[PDB]
Amino acid sequence: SLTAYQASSQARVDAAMHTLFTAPSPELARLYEAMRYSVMNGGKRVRPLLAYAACEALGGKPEQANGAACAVELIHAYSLVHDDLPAMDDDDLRRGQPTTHKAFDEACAILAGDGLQSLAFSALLDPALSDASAEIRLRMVTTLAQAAGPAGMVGGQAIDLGSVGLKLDQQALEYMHRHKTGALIEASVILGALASGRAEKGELKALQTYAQAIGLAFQVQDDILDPTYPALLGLAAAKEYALELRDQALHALRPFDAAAEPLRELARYIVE
Amino acid sequence: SLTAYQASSQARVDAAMHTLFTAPSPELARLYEAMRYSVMNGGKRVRPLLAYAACEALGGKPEQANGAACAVELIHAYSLVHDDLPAMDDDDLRRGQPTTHKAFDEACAILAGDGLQSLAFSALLDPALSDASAEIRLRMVTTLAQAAGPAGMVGGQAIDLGSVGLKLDQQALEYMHRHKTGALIEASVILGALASGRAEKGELKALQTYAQAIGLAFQVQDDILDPTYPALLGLAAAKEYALELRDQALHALRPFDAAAEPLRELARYIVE
Repeated sequence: SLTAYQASSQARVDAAMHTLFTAPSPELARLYEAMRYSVMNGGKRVRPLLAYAACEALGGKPEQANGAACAVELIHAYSLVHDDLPAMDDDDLRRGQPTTHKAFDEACAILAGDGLQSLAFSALLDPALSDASAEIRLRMVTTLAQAAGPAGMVGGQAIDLGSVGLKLDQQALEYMHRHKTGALIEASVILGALASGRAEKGELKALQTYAQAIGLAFQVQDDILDPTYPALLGLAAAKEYALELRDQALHALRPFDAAAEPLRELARYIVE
Repeated sequence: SLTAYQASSQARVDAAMHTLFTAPSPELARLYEAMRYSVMNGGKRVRPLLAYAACEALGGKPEQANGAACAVELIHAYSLVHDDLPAMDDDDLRRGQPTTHKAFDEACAILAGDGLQSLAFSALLDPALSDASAEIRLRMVTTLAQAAGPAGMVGGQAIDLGSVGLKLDQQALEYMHRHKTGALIEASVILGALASGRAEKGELKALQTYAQAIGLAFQVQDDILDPTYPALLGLAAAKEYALELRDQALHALRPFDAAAEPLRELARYIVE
């Protein structure tokens, strides 16, 4: 069961993010309210969960990864605010409640997303949210900018938009997913690992292998619960593929002890 | 005359940014083209000029500030791409050529701006674009995220939007400008100064005083050439105020030697 670990992760990151959303002046209140609305929506905080779990897998205290956890959630939240816009996916609703541009307006939602990306970087380097060494933290910000930007998440979003009118094979679908969601999932694990201050070369490699497998497993399983994997492979083959990806993620964690159990539970959870 | 220094600054940052805009794959080509279109538009590169000039004022070689210069230009360029959108300012044209959402589409422009912000952070920490120490570079990224985000540039943009229907006095107008454009102008100078590796407490304070004065001077003079400063103060008083702000900027640079001449020339240039 992932229930207890999800609850602890959600509570920890929500409490850490609390301070980030108070406006320094009344003039800025609406902007900060719109950012709060975009993050404090009851979200499951899978990306924070991954950062905390990676940090603990390497012997770190989970709060060591607060900066990592806030950063990846803030990037995730900004991406959704922009994804919802009329020019993008055009959603009036998310999670049954109005999207940010509907509750506020389009301009406010564009700016809320832009400010959330900046806040993600601020959170990464905030001394109240962590304490890693300077060369380690350099790896942190570099990793987040690469994962979030035009060669990672934003790139994936652009590939998705560009895939309208095209007929994608498995390789093309996987490439798009690896960028659109895989990059930030991988950054979540790698940032958490780094936050422990204890992350070696071999451990990080195995955690990368784990992270890429769970990144795809999420997407394959999303399609199963709903170009898709069941269409390209067949439902039976897609179901099989989801289990294979989970097994790949688990196999990557074979070198680790019991402290990596939450990461194992997350992999199992995906296909349950 | 600022002519030679503007030319050298524009050339240096344009050459440094060149590499940042090649897509790692054909699937990402359109996104990278849209980002290139948004930056490589013949821009004057005032923010790069300030970073280079601040770096040289403290004895640094200008290319030491390439990371700073690229970062502030990329943040500036992203802000304009988003400002131009139909939900924001709604401009079909910029500089006489089509805006990014008109040359491409709205979704592509939203993503181009989002990717440019991420690229700004990557450029700051790129080893091919500079070489400062880890505690200095930490000051760099922290500064950029604060200046660009919801308590700086994005905040200013939100205040501007929120000032529709309100009647602003001078204090309110100045507050908005200090955020909307002042924060990034100040970050340009401070980042450049830091890039030298030689920046002391007193020097940075004086450079902050300089940067805030030129930030406002630009706005007051923009209004003169066109809520505005001539409306609030009277044309005569506004003209006077522009000269006062220039004089404040110059006075802040009194401790510095001849190496600060480009910063002095920029202050004089504003009101010429």
